[PDB]
Amino acid sequence: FTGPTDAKARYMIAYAPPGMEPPKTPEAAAHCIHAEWDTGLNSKFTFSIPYLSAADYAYTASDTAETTNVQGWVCLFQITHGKADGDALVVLASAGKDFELRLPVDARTQ
Amino acid sequence: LLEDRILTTRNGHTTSTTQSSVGVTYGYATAEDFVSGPNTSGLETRVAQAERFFKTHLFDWVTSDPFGRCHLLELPTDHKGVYGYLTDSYAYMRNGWDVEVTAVGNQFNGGCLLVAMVPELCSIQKRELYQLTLFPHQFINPRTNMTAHITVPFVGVNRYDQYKVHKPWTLVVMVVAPLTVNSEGAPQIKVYANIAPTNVHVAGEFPSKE
Amino acid sequence: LLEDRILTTRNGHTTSTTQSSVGVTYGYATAEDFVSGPNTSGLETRVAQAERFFKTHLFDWVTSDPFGRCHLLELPTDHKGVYGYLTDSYAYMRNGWDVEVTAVGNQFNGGCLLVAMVPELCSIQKRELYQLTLFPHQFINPRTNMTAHITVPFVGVNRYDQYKVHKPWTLVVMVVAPLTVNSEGAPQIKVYANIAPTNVHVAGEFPSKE
Amino acid sequence: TTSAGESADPVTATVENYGGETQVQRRQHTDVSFILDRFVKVTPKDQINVLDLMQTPAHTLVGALLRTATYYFADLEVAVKHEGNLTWVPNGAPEAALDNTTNPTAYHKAPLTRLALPYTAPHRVLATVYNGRALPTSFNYGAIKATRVTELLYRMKRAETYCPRPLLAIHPDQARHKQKIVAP
Amino acid sequence: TTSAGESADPVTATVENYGGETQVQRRQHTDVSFILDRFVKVTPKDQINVLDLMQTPAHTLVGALLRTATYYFADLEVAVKHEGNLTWVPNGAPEAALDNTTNPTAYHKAPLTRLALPYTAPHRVLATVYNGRALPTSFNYGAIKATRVTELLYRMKRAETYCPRPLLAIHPDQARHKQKIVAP
Amino acid sequence: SGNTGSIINNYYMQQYQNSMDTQLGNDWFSKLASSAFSGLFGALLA
Amino acid sequence: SGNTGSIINNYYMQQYQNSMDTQLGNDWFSKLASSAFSGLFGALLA
Repeated sequence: FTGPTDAKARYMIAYAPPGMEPPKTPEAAAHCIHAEWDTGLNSKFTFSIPYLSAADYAYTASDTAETTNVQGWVCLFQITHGKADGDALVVLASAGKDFELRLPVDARTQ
Repeated sequence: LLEDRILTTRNGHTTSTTQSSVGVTYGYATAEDFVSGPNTSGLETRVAQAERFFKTHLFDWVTSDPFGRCHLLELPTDHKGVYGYLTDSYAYMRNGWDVEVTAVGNQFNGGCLLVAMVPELCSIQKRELYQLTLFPHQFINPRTNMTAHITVPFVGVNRYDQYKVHKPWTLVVMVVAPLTVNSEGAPQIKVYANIAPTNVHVAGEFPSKE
Repeated sequence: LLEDRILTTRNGHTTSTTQSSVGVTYGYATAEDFVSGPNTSGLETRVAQAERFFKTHLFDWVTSDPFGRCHLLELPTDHKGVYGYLTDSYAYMRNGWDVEVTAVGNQFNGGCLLVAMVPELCSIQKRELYQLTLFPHQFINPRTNMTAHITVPFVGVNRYDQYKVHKPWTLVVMVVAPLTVNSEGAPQIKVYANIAPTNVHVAGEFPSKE
Repeated sequence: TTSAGESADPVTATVENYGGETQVQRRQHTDVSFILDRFVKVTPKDQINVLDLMQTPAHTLVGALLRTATYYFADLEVAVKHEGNLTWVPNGAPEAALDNTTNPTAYHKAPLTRLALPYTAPHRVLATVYNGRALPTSFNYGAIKATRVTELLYRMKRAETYCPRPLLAIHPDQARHKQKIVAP
Repeated sequence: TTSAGESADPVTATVENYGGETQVQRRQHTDVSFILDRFVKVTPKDQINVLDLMQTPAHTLVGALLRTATYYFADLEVAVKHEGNLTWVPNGAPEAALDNTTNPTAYHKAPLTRLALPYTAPHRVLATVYNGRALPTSFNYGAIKATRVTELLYRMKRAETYCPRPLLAIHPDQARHKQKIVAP
Repeated sequence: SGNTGSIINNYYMQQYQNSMDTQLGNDWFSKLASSAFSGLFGALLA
Repeated sequence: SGNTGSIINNYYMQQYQNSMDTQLGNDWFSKLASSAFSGLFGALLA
């Protein structure tokens, strides 16, 4: 968060999989593997998203065949808030401990 | 900015966090009545799969909003997921609503809602509304908490309660002190409610939609 | 009237019995591939609740009915109860169809159906139909058995198979020997099928119909 | 050796029964791992050829035996009589991925290419038949390309299928199919 | 896993948290020394070519990964499909120095040149970016020349950079960049 | 694995020829083959 | 150092393949990686 102290706010983090299209209502979403949090003293917070797939793997690339994605459509939402509209909730990304990467492929990238 | 107090509560895969914590309170019980009863004759099983959080909306605590508005919310209630399908494929069962209630404004407003989780009922006398202070309940105030939380046990009238036509648990939040936007305070507080059904087991079963 | 052989098989609450027993046979496996895999990252649980019997109809073994009629029945398949709701609320999982197949006439007819439970496929060559004798399978004949039974493991191509669009298990019963009513024999044999999904665990989850 | 038959418990029989003795067979040859390690020359369709298996003639030894056991695992040893420089690319890797010399871009000599090939599927196992002409896009052992490939052979390695399938052959006509062997 | 964020102390999180288990990853491949040892074919611009690195396509694997860690050290293994006799010359050595057969003047065969190359900088370490298109004249791993060089590849060796840099790629457009992989 | 009668470590290291089969935690057809009785459901005579 | 699976001393002597790293007198990135807590600034429930 980055906003004032007079800006108490609440967010959500849903994670749905392949087989259905992502929600748009934390209500419908509260049925995936999620979690709720609210601004405080400590600011940051890092949620690890699960490794779920038939094959223990799957690709980093993609096709107009995979528009149904073999790995899901993670989706973040927003509960309620207070004088906390227009604030900054920047999200970053690191490798969790479970993370792994293999099979070197070089192929034109700029 | 204090003694410091945070907390996250996991139920299945769902996990509500908070910082304006204040704590909690379990009332009446803390346990559960031996759910290995006679009426279920061993024919009962644990389904701690649907044991987790779902969202439903309470009213909107607004400045005007009188000293009484206590948006009710029966528990059980409409379930678009697990626990609901369970009640549709089952007759007899019993659980325990977790309930972790939030209401976001900020640390500048006035007033307080009164959160409570009471059993069997029908309707309440206003003159009685001065004693929610008798059943599992919490107290909200933006100058200490943003969250409530109070975890309710199983009461029912029986060991294994049926919900197609009965709802032992009800949730009310009467406005004990009206809301004041003030100088720099927030504009409005929509009271949101996060619930979860715990230690629940079933017994019984019907045919199918076909 | 023999060495004598009976048997009842309980799955959850459902329990098929029989007297023309003959036995059974498990093929390929007898176990199950460590369903605590990486792709499910601990995010998988046991739901042995929907583990039990449901009825579906095979063809009708009639005198004419040629030497090939092998009414197929894919497994998985339409579930108006538990296991089905499970597949609708889940993406990844895996089980093992029990399968206890009956076909009632009486101890006077001729002919035999050929029961088999084979995995991944698409369609089979007639010239190949002479080798079901390669995958989990049983043999029916009214002069010894009235029931079949063969309990299938998990094969899948993966540890935790998805069924919205894939069905690894298929069930066929090609008529190996045509039916003969005869002098005093029964008139017709409707091949009935009793199935049950076992040792199954889930992982994954979507929003809701709303 | 009588028995109950609608039980299908394996109930064989052997010589001794009515007489005679039984021998010590040396089936070393009918060893699944042994008789699948010996190259199959499939048509290297142009240049951009996918290391699939159902491309191979479903009538050859390594082909047939292949098409008889649903599941399977194994590695690869290829051959490429060809032109230019074979630049193979892993599984999943973008079609286009196969072009950059940095990738395993072998340099021509005389005359083909003998190299080793890991089994690189994201799945713990593969199959010639996925019930999921219509089989999965992760079912490829990498993918080659040079600039003209004339010979494509796949020596499968460290073979090992699972589960079985139907084995039939040359439908005769005289209860005995006649075809010239090797004579003096 | 909450925490203080304006402190940037590494504060990760993992599975277990809300559920699930965590696995045993085998990152062997994302091993910096491993995935930098595999030749990069840069354009051997004529004959007198300097063993630089920022000449290489800043988009190739060994190139990119190269351009991601400021400092570094490593040796060299080259390749030279070419004409005449490759007469390499050390670092600092006069441009002209590369001509005398006495110098390492390799003698042609068929078809390129595979030789080993020490890292010969007077500096205890080198870099792809010197804040001192504008980078130092001691930043060269020797220098080759023959009489026509057609293939220039640099297998970097015993790799080991220091400090990091920014890694970005193929700006998609549909939140998901589509590009044909390897299909059956 | 078929036809590997080399007397050496086929030179190139172990973790190089084939891809190493990570574990987790005729197999079966031999199990249902090596169990077929040649007995008699009555009693031999003569 | 990448892809060196030779079973021999790559023939040519030590002081010959690469240039010897004279001393004097993930190193660090692994140091600030292997120290990221997955704890909770409050107290887990349920």
